[PDB]
Amino acid sequence: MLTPGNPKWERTNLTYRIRNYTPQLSEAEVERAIKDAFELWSVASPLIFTRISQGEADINIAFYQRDHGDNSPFDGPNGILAHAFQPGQGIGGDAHFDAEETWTNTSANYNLFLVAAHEFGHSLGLAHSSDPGALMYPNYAFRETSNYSLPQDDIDGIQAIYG
Ligand SMILES: COc1ccc(-c2ccc(S(=O)(=O)N[C@@H](C(C)C)P(=O)(O)O)cc2)cc1
Ligand SMILES: [Ca+2]
Ligand SMILES: [Ca+2]
Ligand SMILES: [Zn+2]
Ligand SMILES: [Zn+2]
Repeated sequence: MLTPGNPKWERTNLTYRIRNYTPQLSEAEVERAIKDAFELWSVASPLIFTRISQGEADINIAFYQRDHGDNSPFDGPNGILAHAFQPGQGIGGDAHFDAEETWTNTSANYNLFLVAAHEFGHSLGLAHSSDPGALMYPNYAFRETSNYSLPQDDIDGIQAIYG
């Protein structure tokens, strides 16, 4: 359940930056979803996420449409919701979300908190899990985001990489 080559961050205090926003949510809701998604991983690892408002962060978050400068283009409504890059410099660790989705912070498709939480797993070096109850399962499926907590399989995965 660990990315090929087992790449990971050489540091536990990582910065992130939301570059732009989606018309589907208020800017604050996006920040809330993002900050909460990072927290999911922080409570199960040594990772500490620090937000910056400008400049390059270790993990840049952005909403893009179709072709957006990195070859893994998005595909319009539905289908690919987002993607991220394994730990590394430059684009490594970055997380891109399809700007053509009906993003939400509720259970309706698609909850940004859950998708971001998922992608950050990749941003941290986690690969997919075959466990349907895992956040890193290959397919999205809303889960009660209320008292939602990182599934044990993902705890195992993140732990296996950073303790
Ligand atoms: C609450 O649990 C989950 C939440 C979101 C996903 C999820 C699954 C697939 C995608 S994807 O948009 O299909 N991207 C995949 C790929 C086509 C680029 P990948 O980034 O997961 O590899 C995004 C989020 C899975 C589980
Ligand atoms: Ca980066
Ligand atoms: Ca899409
Ligand atoms: Zn991209
Ligand atoms: Zn994934």
